[PDB]
Amino acid sequence: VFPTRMTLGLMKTKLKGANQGYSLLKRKSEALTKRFRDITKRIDDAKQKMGRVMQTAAFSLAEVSYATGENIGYQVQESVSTARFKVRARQENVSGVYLSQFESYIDPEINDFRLTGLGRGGQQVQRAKEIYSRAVETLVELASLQTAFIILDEVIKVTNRRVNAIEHVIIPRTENTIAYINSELDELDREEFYRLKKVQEKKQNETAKL
Amino acid sequence: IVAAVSPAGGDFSDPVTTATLGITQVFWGLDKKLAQRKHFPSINTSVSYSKYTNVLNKFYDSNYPEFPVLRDRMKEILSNAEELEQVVQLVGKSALSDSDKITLDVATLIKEDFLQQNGYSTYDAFCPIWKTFDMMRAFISYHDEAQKAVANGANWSKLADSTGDVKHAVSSSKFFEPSRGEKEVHGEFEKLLSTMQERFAESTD
Amino acid sequence: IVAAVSPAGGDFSDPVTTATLGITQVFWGLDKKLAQRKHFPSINTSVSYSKYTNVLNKFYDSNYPEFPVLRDRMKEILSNAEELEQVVQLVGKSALSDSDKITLDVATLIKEDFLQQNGYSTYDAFCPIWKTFDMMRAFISYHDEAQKAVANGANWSKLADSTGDVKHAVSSSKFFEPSRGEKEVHGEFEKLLSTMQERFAESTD
Amino acid sequence: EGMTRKDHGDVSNQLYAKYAIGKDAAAMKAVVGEEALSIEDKLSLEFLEKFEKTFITQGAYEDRTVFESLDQAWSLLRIYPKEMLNRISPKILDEFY
Amino acid sequence: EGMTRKDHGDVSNQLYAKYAIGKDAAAMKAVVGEEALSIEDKLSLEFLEKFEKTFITQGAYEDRTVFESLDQAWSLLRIYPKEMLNRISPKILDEFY
Amino acid sequence: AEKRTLIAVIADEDTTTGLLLAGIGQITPETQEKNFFVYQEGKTTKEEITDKFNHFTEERDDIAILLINQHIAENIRARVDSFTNAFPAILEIPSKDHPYDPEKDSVLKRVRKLF
Repeated sequence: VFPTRMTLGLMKTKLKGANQGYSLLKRKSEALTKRFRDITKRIDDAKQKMGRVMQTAAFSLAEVSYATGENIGYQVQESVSTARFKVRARQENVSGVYLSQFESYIDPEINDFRLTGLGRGGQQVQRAKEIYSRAVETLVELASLQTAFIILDEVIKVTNRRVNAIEHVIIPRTENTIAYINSELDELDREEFYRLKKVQEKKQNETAKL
Repeated sequence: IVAAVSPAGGDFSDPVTTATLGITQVFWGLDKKLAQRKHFPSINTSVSYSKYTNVLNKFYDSNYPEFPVLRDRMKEILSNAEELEQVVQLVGKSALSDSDKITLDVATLIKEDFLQQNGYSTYDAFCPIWKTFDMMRAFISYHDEAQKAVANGANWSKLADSTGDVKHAVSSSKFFEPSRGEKEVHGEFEKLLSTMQERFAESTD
Repeated sequence: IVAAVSPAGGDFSDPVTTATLGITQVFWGLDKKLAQRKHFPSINTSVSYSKYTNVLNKFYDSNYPEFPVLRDRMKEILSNAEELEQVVQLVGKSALSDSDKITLDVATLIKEDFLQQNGYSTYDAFCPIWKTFDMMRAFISYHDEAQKAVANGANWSKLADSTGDVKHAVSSSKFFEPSRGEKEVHGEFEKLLSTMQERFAESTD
Repeated sequence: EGMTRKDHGDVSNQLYAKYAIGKDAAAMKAVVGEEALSIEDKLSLEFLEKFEKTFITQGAYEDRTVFESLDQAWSLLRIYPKEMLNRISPKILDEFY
Repeated sequence: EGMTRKDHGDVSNQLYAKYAIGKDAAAMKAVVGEEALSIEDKLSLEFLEKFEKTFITQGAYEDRTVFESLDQAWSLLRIYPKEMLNRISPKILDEFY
Repeated sequence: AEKRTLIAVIADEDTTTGLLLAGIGQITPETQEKNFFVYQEGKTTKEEITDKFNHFTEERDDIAILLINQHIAENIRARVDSFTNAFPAILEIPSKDHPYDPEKDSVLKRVRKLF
């Protein structure tokens, strides 16, 4: 059992809505694929540049620590009880989805700690933290895009699945049901007119005879 | 002549409704799905048409007419709200622009204050032509002020919070009746333009 | 009187099926997709109903049978299996949980064991309500133990592999003759409750 | 008067609009998933299942008055906030919710 | 010949392609957003509203000819760059740019 | 939405000493534990890096960006490969005293498949 009358008008709006949503999901999947490709290249370029920039500051800090003549990392690790450079979470709508972004904020609460008091030997420890403090901003700003790239790569699979499923499951049920409903409604509508015309022709033929 | 029609031939596109809709000159929409949300009569802007608007615009515009400019923007805002509502549920929303959200928010208030009505009261079912033209002109001026303020740089929540009591007074000004003044126009509609200009100027900055 | 109906052109909107289904009080379902799997006639709750199932389950469930609880939970799981299969086919299996997969496997096992009538070694024999009550109680106890075992931490492949010979022994139970040690309870279905309790206890720790 | 309240059709219109919003939210959320549904669509979807499994579920010989049905409809109608409903007046809605 | 120009089909093809690209960019602009749209989709979206409100819009007693519609199509197509139109000749495109 | 401002660092004593000198993380008093893991070549256990990475990734929801070296993440690549959530985000970088390789990126492997 199924409804025969008033079904094509209800199925036509769902067929047109699925026909527009398939093209909209295809365009959004194409733009998300292009942004995923550009973020895929920029993540590798920023990963290599952040890798070399981190390796240069690590080599300079290791050369300053080896040139000092003491374990500055032990007193520097115990002397650290607060951070200076932080990040703020915010939602950025790019390509029709919410992406993760990081905004660097500089607060004057975490200054240089009094942990270098060897006279002339504290200058290399001050210059190493002065170079690493400016060196960490390129690594944080270059590493901030991974949360948006992981979100776009996560959304690209759902858009690619919905773009195929919405185009695959949409048209055939409403097309076959609308064609069968119109095909049954055509003969069901013509049968009453044919029976009425045959009844009128039989009534006129019976009335004409004696 | 106001005659109601209903299909009985087994379809919405029968020859009785097609001949009655083709022979008629005025269009008044009515949906059963839109009437279930307490919005009877839910008229359709795409199927609505009027041929005597040009002839009636000479005398009605000769007296005090402003219905055409807010009516075309109201029909375009209703069509854009229907297209955004169908595209949002069809494609799936993961973000929303302030221009389409302002038109959908103005279309929801226009559909609530205009589409929402009853046939047993006079406070929320009776409104004059000057009060309805002033309310539609205030809603079209608020939609044009929100669209002009959104183009200069602003958020949707900052625009709605910048409006504030203007949309609540314009939406809450449909339950009263004419009992003040010496004419159909009231003083509450004229004072809403000065607060709407300051709210539109403060909502932009 | 049990009379089956068929369409005149392939559609069920004919007056014979509509008049016979409307005038009758009990309906028997039939799935075209389930008939391709050698499970014809396969229907649980989506294409069939019975007005006398309450009085029949109350009269036959008085002394010997306990069919109403497992029939109600099996009808609810069979009704949820269509929404779980439609949600798994439309959206996918990532949004679904382990309870929908366990209910989908229990609906496929109960549908394959109950809707299936053609064997692979010989024709199926007679089976009373007491013989099907042990299979429905074993499927309800396996679905309840599988759903309750996943709450305390357990893998779906470890429980589905922990079932093992219960599904193969439950499939070959209809091929054997009845009265193999008892008329209301069988000795083959008693080991599935202890094996499901041992697999549920071993799957938890 | 004296056998029913005046706010019967006001809760019935919001219940029918919430049921149509729950059916449209279930039909729109069935195809794509949990992306096209809003905050009111999930409350109308849960209110359609709770109202369909609470008010529709009843006995064959049980009876109840109009005040018990209006109190059960008012208790089952408290699943959506007052800032997302427009099929009732604020005076009758503020007194009974 | 003698009443209509030869570039009416070439300007109508680029106007129809710009109208279809503006119709697709108008619906794709709401789903994509104001910060995720293409560069040509914004000019095609503005050319769809300008061509719709400049070429399609006309008075009830406003007469027009083929030269006025061809000049209006060239004036509406002048917002697009020379590298975005390839359905016209370079002499007629550079002469009536 | 802002729900974290902590920065995690997983590297050697030189990179953690320079990053702690410039400032990327600290020790919060609400948890009573540090926000960085000092690693040593052939001195620290492999289970401590997976326990600190699992405790920083799953036992804490206040970290915004957690850095991890490819050399220290190579021994804990099985546990690090199971995490795909961006709260906190994981960024694979080259460790000091070793060469950079793009195959050691866990996000690049899943991001490369189905691009």
